[PDB]
Amino acid sequence: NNVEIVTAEAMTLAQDIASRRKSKADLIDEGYNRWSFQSKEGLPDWFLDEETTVNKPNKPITKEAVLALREKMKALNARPIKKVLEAQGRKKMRTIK
Amino acid sequence: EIDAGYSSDSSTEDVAPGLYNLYINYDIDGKKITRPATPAALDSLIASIDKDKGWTGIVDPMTGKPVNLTTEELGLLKRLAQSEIPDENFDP
Amino acid sequence: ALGIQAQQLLEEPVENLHLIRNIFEKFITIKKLSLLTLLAVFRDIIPGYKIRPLKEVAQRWEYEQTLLKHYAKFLQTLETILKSFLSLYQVAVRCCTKLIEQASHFNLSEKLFALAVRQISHKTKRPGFDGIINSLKNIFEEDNLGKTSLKCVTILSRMFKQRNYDVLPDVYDLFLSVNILNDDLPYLTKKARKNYKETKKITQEMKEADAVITAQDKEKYQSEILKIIFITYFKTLQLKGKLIGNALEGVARLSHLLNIEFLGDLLQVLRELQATREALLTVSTAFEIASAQGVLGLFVQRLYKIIFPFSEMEMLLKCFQVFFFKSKNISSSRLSSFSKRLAIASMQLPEHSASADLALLKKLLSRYSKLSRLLTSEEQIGDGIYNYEPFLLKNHYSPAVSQSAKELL
Amino acid sequence: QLFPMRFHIIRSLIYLSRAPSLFEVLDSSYVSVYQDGLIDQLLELLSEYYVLYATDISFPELVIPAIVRSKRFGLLTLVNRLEQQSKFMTEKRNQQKFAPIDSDSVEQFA
Repeated sequence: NNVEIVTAEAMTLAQDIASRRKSKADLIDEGYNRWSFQSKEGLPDWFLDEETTVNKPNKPITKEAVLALREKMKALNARPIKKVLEAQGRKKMRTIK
Repeated sequence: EIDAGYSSDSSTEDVAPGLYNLYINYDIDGKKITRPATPAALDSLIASIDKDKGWTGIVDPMTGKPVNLTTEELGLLKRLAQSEIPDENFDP
Repeated sequence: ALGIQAQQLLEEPVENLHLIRNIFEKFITIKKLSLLTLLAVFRDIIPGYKIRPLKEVAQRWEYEQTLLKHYAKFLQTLETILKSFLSLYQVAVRCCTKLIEQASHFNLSEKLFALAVRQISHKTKRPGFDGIINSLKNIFEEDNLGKTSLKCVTILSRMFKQRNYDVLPDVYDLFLSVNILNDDLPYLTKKARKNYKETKKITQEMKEADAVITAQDKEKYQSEILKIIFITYFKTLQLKGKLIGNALEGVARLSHLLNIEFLGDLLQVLRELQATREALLTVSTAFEIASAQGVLGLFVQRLYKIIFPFSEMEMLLKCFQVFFFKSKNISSSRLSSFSKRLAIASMQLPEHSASADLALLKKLLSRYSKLSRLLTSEEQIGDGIYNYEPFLLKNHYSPAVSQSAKELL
Repeated sequence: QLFPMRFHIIRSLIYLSRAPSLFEVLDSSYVSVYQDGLIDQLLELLSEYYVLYATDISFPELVIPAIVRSKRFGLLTLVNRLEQQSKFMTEKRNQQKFAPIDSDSVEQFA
């Protein structure tokens, strides 16, 4: 069992736990809300699919998590020598023309 | 009286790490804390090229090393991010 | 009997499932022949596309399930034969190599790849290793999508972790074989024509989307393959084992495809470190990285200082040629100082190597001629005259040394 | 155990001629009563090789790699003698300012 943090909402949360800005005990207490008690254990797919699309609490989002996600999504070959030189070159020569 | 103490869960506490300059400058009583040596370039490349599970990318002010959430912390984040009860054994 | 059953299976594979069962029941020479017949029958009857797990469709699905069960039984028997381990083992290895070459896209290919990796993971050179390596290289070269290559890379990474990055040097060479990183008419009814036109339009749209999807999938697979290879190479470098040369060669080959920041950080890792040979390899890797088109004093100092402990020749000659090939980076009175140590160290080693080293400066466009005599100040640690060799080089065991010295003079 | 055989072969080669092997033997864990005798034999062979090549104009240049190796590694006396020989060779080379065409002066100095 594992988990892959790919949603920025989770990253804002993960940053808060690690950076100790928001206390862990307070986070646990803040997790007992109207939405956590709407359990999803065993519900049919035709119900869950609309519930996630509609009844999804929109948590706040921080720019720091956005940057961190971009860092995670940055592939090893995202910007190699060619994609940083000729891709810059084609834009430059296009602007010249 | 009330002893003017601090509870273990008070919202105000020392050390406020931020998004990963090194704040290895001083400590209480105005003494310079020794700066931990920078990690080996091979190890730093390994961490940068392979993000650890729950890689927050946040560095504490005392040391330049990053802080990564442990298995239980990843478990709590999973429960919180998926909107379920953050206590495994608590009958709702 | 086996040949007749194989001929019957070839003619009508749909209704010859019992023939396969009879062949399995009939399965040292007889066992080898049965295994060869089973492999040939499986290769001839295996579909060229991946079978999706669950009379026009139902019967075909049932036939596919029966064929999959027969293949699984054959794979289980092959695994037992491989684990039992000589001629039978070699035949099984050849059959496994043929299955990998042919049925790479088919089901249970991960199990076949895992069995091949386990056989190759042995410290000793087991029979069929060359065939397995050749099959893997052919698969890596042919896999444009790279999904099979990514699966093989993950299998190799697991084997390396199990072996603590201690395997044969040829195992690491499989990474360099990844091609991704190395990149009149019949009459038709009136209604039929409308269907044909719609099918053609759908095919064109599907082909265009597939090309875009292939480009994205190839890029994602290449990044994942690079991540696995770099992590394995970094772990091997951390272990500082005997595979450092293979790791350095793989790093140099795949350094161009990495990010700019990673390329810059790799220099620090290289500079952070058979010690002379390792230092020479690190210097060569640094020179290769700097030699990348479109673009190191510590590495230069290390290369200059490593000459004395050395006193490998081809690598040194290639490094000197690359340094000479550098545009205006040499021959500014510094090359002569660097070549002075090389001339001094040239009193030993084979005469052919010494002649090649002398010819490297002889063919140089620089007009300096004092490199073979007193020269300018020797900075960069020094250990020499700051402010002769050919005279002593003439008196040598090899008679051609004197002739070479006279020709140079 | 076979070091004395190598020393005898080195001495025979030196006589026939009239360094890397001697340095390796000297730097060996055995050298770096039998060990002392082998070290003395190696020092004598090194001195004989240095004396044979002392006539060459490039004697300080050739002995420079050996001097650096010896400095990094009786041994003190041999190093001092080698340094003195290199200094004398350098002084002779500095005095011999003749061009390479006039090799007679170098031969006369040799």
